[PDB]
Amino acid sequence: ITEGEAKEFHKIFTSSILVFFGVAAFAHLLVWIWRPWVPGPNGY
Amino acid sequence: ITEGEAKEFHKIFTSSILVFFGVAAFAHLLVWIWRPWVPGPNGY
Amino acid sequence: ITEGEAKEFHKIFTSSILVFFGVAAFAHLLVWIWRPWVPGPNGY
Amino acid sequence: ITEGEAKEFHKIFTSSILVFFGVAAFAHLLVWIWRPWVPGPNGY
Amino acid sequence: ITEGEAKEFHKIFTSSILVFFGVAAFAHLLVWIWRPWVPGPNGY
Amino acid sequence: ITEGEAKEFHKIFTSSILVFFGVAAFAHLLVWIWRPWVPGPNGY
Amino acid sequence: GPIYLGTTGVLSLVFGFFAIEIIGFNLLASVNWSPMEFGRQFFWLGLEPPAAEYGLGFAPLAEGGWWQIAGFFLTTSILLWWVRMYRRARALKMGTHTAWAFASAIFLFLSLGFIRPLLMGNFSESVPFGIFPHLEWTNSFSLNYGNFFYNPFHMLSIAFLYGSALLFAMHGATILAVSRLGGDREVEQITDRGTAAERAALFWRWTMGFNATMESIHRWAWWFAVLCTFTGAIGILLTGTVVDNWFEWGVKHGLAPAP
Amino acid sequence: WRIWQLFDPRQALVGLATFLFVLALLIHFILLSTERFNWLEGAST
Amino acid sequence: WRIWQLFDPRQALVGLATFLFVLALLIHFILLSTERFNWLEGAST
Amino acid sequence: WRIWQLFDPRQALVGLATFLFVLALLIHFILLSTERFNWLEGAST
Amino acid sequence: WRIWQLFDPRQALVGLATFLFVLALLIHFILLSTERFNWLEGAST
Amino acid sequence: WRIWQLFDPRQALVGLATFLFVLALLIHFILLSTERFNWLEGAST
Amino acid sequence: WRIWQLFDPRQALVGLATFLFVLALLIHFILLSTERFNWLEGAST
Amino acid sequence: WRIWQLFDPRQALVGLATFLFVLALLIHFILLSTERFNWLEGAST
Amino acid sequence: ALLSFERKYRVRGGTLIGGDLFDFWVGPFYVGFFGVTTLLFTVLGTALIVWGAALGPSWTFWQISINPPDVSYGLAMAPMAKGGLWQIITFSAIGAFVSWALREVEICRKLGIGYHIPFAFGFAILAYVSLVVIRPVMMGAWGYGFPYGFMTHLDWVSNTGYQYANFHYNPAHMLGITLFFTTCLALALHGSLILSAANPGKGEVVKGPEHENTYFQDTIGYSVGTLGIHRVGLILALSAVVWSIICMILSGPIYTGSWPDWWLWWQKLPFWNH
Amino acid sequence: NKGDITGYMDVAQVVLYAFWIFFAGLIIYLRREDRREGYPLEDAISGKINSLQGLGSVFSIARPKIFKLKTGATYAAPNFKRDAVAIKATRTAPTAGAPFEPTGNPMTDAVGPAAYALRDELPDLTLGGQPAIVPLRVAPTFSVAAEDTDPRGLPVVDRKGAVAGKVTDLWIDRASIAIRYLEVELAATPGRKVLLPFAATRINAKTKSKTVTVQSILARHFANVPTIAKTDSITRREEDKVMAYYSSGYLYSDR
Ligand code: 07D
Ligand code: 07D
Ligand code: 07D
Ligand SMILES: CC[C@H]1c2cc3[nH]c4c(c3C)C(=O)[C@H](C(=O)OC)c4c3nc(cc4[nH]c(cc(n2)[C@@H]1C)c(C(C)=O)c4C)[C@@H](C)[C@@H]3CCC(=O)OC/C=C(\C)CCC[C@H](C)CCC[C@H](C)CCCC(C)C
Ligand SMILES: CC[C@H]1c2cc3[nH]c4c(c3C)C(=O)[C@H](C(=O)OC)c4c3nc(cc4[nH]c(cc(n2)[C@@H]1C)c(C(C)=O)c4C)[C@@H](C)[C@@H]3CCC(=O)OC/C=C(\C)CCC[C@H](C)CCC[C@H](C)CCCC(C)C
Ligand SMILES: COC1=C(OC)C(=O)C(C/C=C(\C)CC/C=C(\C)CC/C=C(\C)CC/C=C(\C)CC/C=C(\C)CC/C=C(\C)CC/C=C(\C)CC/C=C(\C)CC/C=C(\C)CCC=C(C)C)=C(C)C1=O
Ligand SMILES: COC1=C(OC)C(=O)C(C/C=C(\C)CC/C=C(\C)CC/C=C(\C)CC/C=C(\C)CC/C=C(\C)CC/C=C(\C)CC/C=C(\C)CC/C=C(\C)CC/C=C(\C)CCC=C(C)C)=C(C)C1=O
Ligand SMILES: COC(C)(C)C/C=C/C(C)=C/C=C/C(C)=C/C=C/C(C)=C/C=C/C=C(C)/C=C/C=C(C)/C=C/C=C(C)/C=C/CC(C)(C)OC
Ligand SMILES: COC(C)(C)C/C=C/C(C)=C/C=C/C(C)=C/C=C/C(C)=C/C=C/C=C(C)/C=C/C=C(C)/C=C/C=C(C)/C=C/CC(C)(C)OC
Ligand SMILES: COC(C)(C)C/C=C/C(C)=C/C=C/C(C)=C/C=C/C(C)=C/C=C/C=C(C)/C=C/C=C(C)/C=C/C=C(C)/C=C/CC(C)(C)OC
Ligand SMILES: COC(C)(C)C/C=C/C(C)=C/C=C/C(C)=C/C=C/C(C)=C/C=C\C=C(C)\C=C\C=C(C)\C=C\C=C(C)\C=C\CC(C)(C)OC
Ligand SMILES: [Fe+3]
Repeated sequence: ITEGEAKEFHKIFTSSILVFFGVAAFAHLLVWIWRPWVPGPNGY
Repeated sequence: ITEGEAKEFHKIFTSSILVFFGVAAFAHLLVWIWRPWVPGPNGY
Repeated sequence: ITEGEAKEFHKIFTSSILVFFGVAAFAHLLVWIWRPWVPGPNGY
Repeated sequence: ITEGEAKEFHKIFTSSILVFFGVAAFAHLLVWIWRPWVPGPNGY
Repeated sequence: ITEGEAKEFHKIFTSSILVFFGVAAFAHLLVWIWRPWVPGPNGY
Repeated sequence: ITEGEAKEFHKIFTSSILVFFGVAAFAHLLVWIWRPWVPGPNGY
Repeated sequence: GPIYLGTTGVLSLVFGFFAIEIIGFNLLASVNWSPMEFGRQFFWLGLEPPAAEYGLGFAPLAEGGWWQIAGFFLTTSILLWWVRMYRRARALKMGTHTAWAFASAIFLFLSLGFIRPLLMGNFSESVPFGIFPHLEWTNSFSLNYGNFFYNPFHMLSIAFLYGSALLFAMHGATILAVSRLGGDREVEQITDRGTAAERAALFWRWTMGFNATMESIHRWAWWFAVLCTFTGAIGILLTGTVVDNWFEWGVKHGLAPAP
Repeated sequence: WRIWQLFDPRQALVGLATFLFVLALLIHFILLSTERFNWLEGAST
Repeated sequence: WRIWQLFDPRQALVGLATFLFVLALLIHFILLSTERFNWLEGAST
Repeated sequence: WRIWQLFDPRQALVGLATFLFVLALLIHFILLSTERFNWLEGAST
Repeated sequence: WRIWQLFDPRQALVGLATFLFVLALLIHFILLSTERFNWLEGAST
Repeated sequence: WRIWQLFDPRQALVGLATFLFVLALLIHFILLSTERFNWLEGAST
Repeated sequence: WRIWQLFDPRQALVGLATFLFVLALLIHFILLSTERFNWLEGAST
Repeated sequence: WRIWQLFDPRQALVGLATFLFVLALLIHFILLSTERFNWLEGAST
Repeated sequence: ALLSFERKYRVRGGTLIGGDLFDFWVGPFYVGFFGVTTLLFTVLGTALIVWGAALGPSWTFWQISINPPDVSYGLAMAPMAKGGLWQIITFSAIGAFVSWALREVEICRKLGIGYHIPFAFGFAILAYVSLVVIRPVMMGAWGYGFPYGFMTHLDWVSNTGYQYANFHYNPAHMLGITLFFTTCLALALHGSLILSAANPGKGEVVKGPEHENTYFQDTIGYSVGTLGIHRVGLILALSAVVWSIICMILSGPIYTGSWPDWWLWWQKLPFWNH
Repeated sequence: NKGDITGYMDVAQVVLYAFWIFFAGLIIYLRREDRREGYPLEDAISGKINSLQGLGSVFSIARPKIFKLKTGATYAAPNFKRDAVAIKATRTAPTAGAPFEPTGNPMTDAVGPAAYALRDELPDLTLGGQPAIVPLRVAPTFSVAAEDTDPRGLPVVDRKGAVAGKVTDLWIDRASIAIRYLEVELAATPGRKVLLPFAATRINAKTKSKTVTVQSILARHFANVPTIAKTDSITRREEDKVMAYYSSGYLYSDR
């Protein structure tokens, strides 16, 4: 409702969403190492 | 909603739309290289 | 409903419907090259 | 409400039913060239 | 409802029922050349 | 409702009922000439 | 909101909660505790009643004992809820018409679940706890005992169900039509007849020859709703116990030509 | 003549026209039912 | 004019339009039902 | 032009659009049903 | 070229976009229903 | 820029986001239904 | 940053948490259903 | 640190506890469903 | 004969058509032009039903049956001895129902009340028409309408519901059943509450809206109101009829397969398809 | 021979006939309850008690039941209190079934849709004994929901666009929470206020004033709306009179 507090909310929201996306990317990299999810023309 | 508010919504809204369309186009290009979705004369 | 703002609608509405119809015509042309939907005497 | 405004409506009403009927007639002509819908003595 | 507007009604109403009956008669006549709809002694 | 309007209504009513019955009688005569609808002792 | 439970409400809630927990646990165990399979087959899951060889005694837990326990707990909960709605009406110094209309539904529920199995000697043909299982029980009951369409009390129950729908569509429409004349204040109209009640009665008189009052239309509605389930319960009790084939009964009594 | 004073012209004509239209439609459908007078699917006599 | 001085088209125009359209639709559907006059199928004579 | 005072010039347009669209949909579905004029399947003459 | 005095702009734009979206969805499903124009399954010409 | 003058920007954002998410979910489910584009249980081309 | 003045950060956060949990549950259930990516019941790769 | 001014600490804790309990119960049910991780039945490896 | 309060309401006007000719009462019945038409169609249809009974094999009321024309006839009008009588009775009944609804409209106009009652009767008329006109027309033959018999229409219901393996699995039919049961439950509750307020027991004072709301709040947790209950009941009955019409339109015109087999999509959902 | 009572009779048929007997008795009882208002039937012309009835007239009309009210008064049903035979209308034909034609102004004469029942001259009372329907001034506790638009201050318009006045107050119901009447200050003869039923008034949505449209009567009929004795309470008879006058607009507005 107030500009300064909303701005600092965006700051902490970015600081949290970047961590969330990094964790998700690391998890997806591990899952891709385990079993990739894009089949080739001959399949899996 | 004021005129300046509408204009601000507009510029940053189209700014966010351009990025969304670029991401969608990149994803669709990747899917096309994976497996095209337009069958040929005889089929796939 | 003011006449001037109504005219401004008419103008932008016409521009947008023209863009929509141009995009639809482009898509229909692409589909026509892909597979025409008008059969001949012997069919497809 | 007013008779003058009703007349002003009727003007572009007839001018637009004219273009609607013209598009319909042109489409019907194209469909007739494609496949006529009036069978002969022996059928189609 | 005035009697003069009733005169105007009567006028264009009869002028339009004339056109309606004329086009209906023309359509029926054309359908008659195409395929007559009254069977003879031996049917069709 | 007035006497003159009632006389005009009766005049047009008798004319219209006579023309309606004449058209119906002519249609019935034509249908009888085409195919009569009174069966014979052994059928049609 | 301001729901008054009391001692009877606490009892009824505890009993019904135990029954619901037993039924849900049995349903979840039937799919080997799989949430995915539970969601997949939720409609098809059911808790079947015991077989005929066990009679009215306690069947093993895996072979209908859980069904018997859950059914008894549910019956006790429903009877205690009837007692609750009787006592609430008595406490508010009001009539027990709601309790005595719920009594008809309870009678039908007991006839389907307990009274008819008591007459027949076993719980084999009782209603299982499950959506599609109880739909299939309905279908198989009708198919086994001739054709339920030919049960005269099933006829009457259907007639009174259609009559309940017809009577509510008449009454709600009439009250909305006279809502601009204060017709929604029904008890006030009963105590002091107003133009809304007068016009409703006159409309129905001019329409179909006879009319009701603002209280007697509710008497009609109450009796139609009660008689639906009452006649249905009578038909359920008479099905199989005295009539094995409703189609053959109808053929005997002229409802159908003899095959 | 005064029968049009005892009978409203509009109310009488609307009812008469509706009755005549319904009767004509019924007769035409009855004719379509038969085989001799079915002018659409014309059968041999 | 005297006819329309009483048969004013407050709703008679809508009534006539609804009557004519429904009659035309019914006749067209009947023609489609028949074999001789089914222009979409075009059975031989 | 007085019919636009007779009838609401908004309800008239709405009803006409809804009637024309439904008629067009009905005719298109009928054509899809017919074998000769089914452009999607495209049967031979 | 002054329709927007008659119809509310907001209701018109929230009623013309929904119509177009529903029509597009219907046409896409119809194309999916045909062997020739089904781009997901894929068949011969 | 006047689209936001007619429509609440908050409501426009919410509706657009919900519609996009539902459309994406529908297209993903359709792809999963199709054999060719089922990336989870992939089948050979 | 502007988002949080129009959208309440008490309702946006709750909606985001619920939507993300629902999406994660849905994707995990899909993976459990599929055969290749079912980690609890390990099949051949 | 400012979360307990924004969200109500009385409702947030109850919601979090309910969510955690539901998630734990769901995961334990899934494990009981699986053959390998059914600790009560104990299938051989 | 009149009630104690009917003379001041028996006034001229309110007719949709016919003017003063039919603005009169015969006993308690208001006649009206649409009432004259209702009597016309009722007498015609009843006489033709009795004629079909005479043509039939039995005079038993249960076994009297007027059957629709064979499916081989299609939508063509049939001979009177082979379903044409059924078609005539069907259209006479439609005319009678429409004239009854318009007579109710005239009575509403005369009394200055709303048209909710003819509007609700319109849904019953629509259900009947969908069963005898709309569904057979979209199915391609008049033979799919139910025969006009006490038992033969029940046999038609059974056969039609078993043509789709099990009609219990029709999704709109489940909703119709739910709303039909809820309408009866709500009618029982509403009649019970009104009678319990008007008759609070011997030696007790009549209760009011306060007590009516408090009773159901205390018992079940919430109430609806004095007019909300009537609106809910009307909407429930009309929604039950509408969903019954929808299920009948789906069963055969649109969906021709097995309704139990229609439910495989739930078990084929991606998050459970194992 | 499972359910056989005799050679042809059986238990199901016996129970069915028992239900038929019970249902006939129930229909008799329900008609008895139906005849608690407006009966016995009077002759259409003379008004004397006379009707075509059979041997069931002994059982047709039940003994009067007594409704005990919280105010100490009692209401009997049937009360046998008939309306006056003479009314301000004359039949168009001497037949019994002929309709009535109003002699003068039907809206003021209270015949047909304008007719009202002679209810008690007492306002509806809540559980606490206070009058149920009072203006918002007398009930400060009640308030209109913030999600809804307050009708106060909104112009009152008719179906032809003529403005009848402005809303100055709302009459609420304390027993069943709802808005019953709108107090409208007439444009003509300033200072005169008339009651306006809420159920007969629809809000015109987006008109930039949300004009409370009254389709019942026209603007010129507002001056003849029946008055109320008290400024903070309305009796049942006055309530009926107002609703009946407003309900007659659809039939006698253009006359
Ligand atoms: C092949 C299938 C078939 C068939 C072809 C056919 C035909 C038709 N029939 Mg029938 N029917 C068939 C079979 C069949 N038929 C039913 C009954 C009826 C009814 C139900 C009335 C009701 O209100 O039930 C509804 C009332 C009940 C069942 C009792 C109320 C229950 C209460 C108070 C318990 C309270 C509940 C809780 C506290 C929650 C507990 C929680 C948990 C368990 C988890 C009725 C009126 C009715 C309608 C139709 C029509 C309209 C048709 C058409 C158009 O085809 N049929 C019988 C009965 O006696 O009904 C009273 C009965 O038992 C039975 C059977 C086996
Ligand atoms: C299997 C691969 C596959 C597949 C066959 C397919 C088809 C097409 N996707 Mg894609 N897509 C696939 C996968 C997939 N997709 C996306 C989505 C989206 C969005 C993004 C939103 C947006 O605003 O896009 C922006 C929208 C634009 C760019 C609208 C411009 C449209 C134009 C110029 C006309 C289109 C028609 C043709 C060009 C015809 C030519 C055809 C032939 C020659 C044979 C969206 C509308 C959209 C468009 C389309 C288009 C134009 C095509 C064509 C014609 O190829 N796709 C979904 C999404 O994000 O929804 C919010 C999503 O989740 C998801 C998934 C899973
Ligand atoms: C295999 C057998 C089977 C089966 C297992 C099963 C199960 C159940 N089903 Mg089902 N059903 C089966 C068959 C089947 N099912 C029905 C219908 C329904 C409905 C519609 C009710 C309605 O709205 O009637 C609406 C009623 C109408 C048609 C109103 C029309 C009446 C009018 C205009 C007025 C007429 C007036 C006069 C003539 C004048 C009288 C004069 C004087 C008294 C003087 C519905 C809700 C319903 C009830 C149940 C239940 C509760 C069950 C139970 C207990 O399991 N079923 C369908 C229908 O009619 O839809 C419109 C239909 O045709 C059809 C089929 C084929
Ligand atoms: C006249 C016949 C119609 C009818 C009437 C009817 N039904 C009725 C009534 C009436 C008049 C009621 O007064 C009564 C009612 O209250 O209605 C609102 C009712 C009722 N009929 C109902 C439903 C119903 N009615 C139906 C139909 C019908 N009943 C007929 C159409 C149908 C069907 C099949 O068509 C159903 C399913 C119920 C809503 C209600 C009776 C409620 C009841 O008996 O509830 C029993 C209690 C429980 C199951 C307890 C549940 C507890 C929960 C688990 C909550 C948790 C509690 C707590 C946490 C427990 C303690 C835990 C600790 C011990 C650890
Ligand atoms: C839509 C919601 C519910 C509803 C509402 C409803 N019905 C209504 C009304 C309303 C609001 C009336 O105002 C009106 C009325 O006045 O009722 C007393 C009516 C009415 N609905 C009725 C019955 C009825 N309603 C039913 C259902 C319903 N109507 C719905 C459940 C049902 C069924 C099957 O469930 C029936 C049987 C009547 C009591 C009445 C209709 C009065 C009427 O139509 O009068 C004119 C006609 C005659 C006097 C006789 C006509 C005879 C025909 C020439 C022959 C018809 C033959 C028929 C096709 C088959 C007969 C054999 C059957 C066994 C198959
Ligand atoms: C606010 O609370 C409300 C109440 O109120 C306070 C109520 O009450 C009610 C209403 C509810 C009840 C009263 C409870 C009972 C209701 C039910 C259980 C619903 C079920 C209803 C029935 C089973 C009854 C059905 C009976 C019907 C449909 C009436 C049948 C009527 C006719 C067939 C004839 C109709 C009359 C006409 C058209 C004219 C009159 C006809 C005659 C008198 C006979 C013929 C007359 C002549 C020969 C002379 C005139 C002839 C003419 C003009 C020529 C015609 C030519 C021919 C020969 C054809 C409700 C809902 C309400 O919520
Ligand atoms: C003069 O006027 C009068 C009033 O006014 C003054 C009145 O007031 C009423 C009273 C009428 C009503 C209050 C409503 C009437 C309308 C209907 C009957 C149709 C609507 C149907 C319902 C909402 C069912 C209501 C029945 C209840 C609440 C019975 C209460 C029973 C218990 C508390 C016992 C335990 C409860 C059990 C076992 C289930 C009870 C049924 C439900 C609560 C609904 C079913 C719910 C599920 C089983 C799953 C769904 C879960 C939900 C809803 C929570 C999650 C959220 C979701 C959306 C899924 C009348 C009659 C009246 O004449
Ligand atoms: C008032 O403003 C202030 C002053 C406060 C400024 C603040 C501004 C802020 C904070 C603004 C926020 C902006 C943001 C975050 C904007 C985001 C915009 C986005 C992401 C917009 C995206 C739009 C997407 C559109 C319009 C896409 C439409 C796609 C359509 C209609 C596709 C239809 C496809 C069909 C029907 C295909 C069907 C095919 C199948 C086969 C599925 O059909 C069966
Ligand atoms: C006031 O007036 C002014 C001044 C404005 C002037 C205006 C004047 C006007 C408007 C004049 C208009 C006059 C018109 C239009 C007159 C029209 C008259 C018509 C067309 C009259 C038609 C009469 C037909 C009658 C009465 C037919 C009766 C036939 C009957 C009852 C036959 C019944 C048959 C049966 C029952 C048998 C059927 C057999 C089958 C096979 C169908 O049975 C199963
Ligand atoms: C008056 O008193 C004052 C205020 C002075 C002081 C009071 C202080 C108090 C009362 C302090 C109390 C503090 C407490 C008890 C704090 C509790 C903290 C806890 C336990 C926090 C835990 C948080 C856990 C989180 C946020 C977990 C998130 C996990 C998620 C979203 C995981 C989702 C997993 C998914 C969707 C996947 C599941 C896999 C399957 C297979 C199930 O998917 C289908
Ligand atoms: C938190 O936990 C949750 C709530 C998640 C657990 C989940 C519970 C769920 C999902 C519960 C509900 C499941 C379903 C699908 C229920 C559906 C039930 C239906 C539709 C039932 C329908 C009909 C059943 C009837 C009519 C059965 C009646 C049975 C009776 C009356 C049985 C009475 C038995 C007696 C009196 C037994 C006597 C023998 C004794 C025990 C006395 O001696 C042997
Ligand atoms: Fe009363």
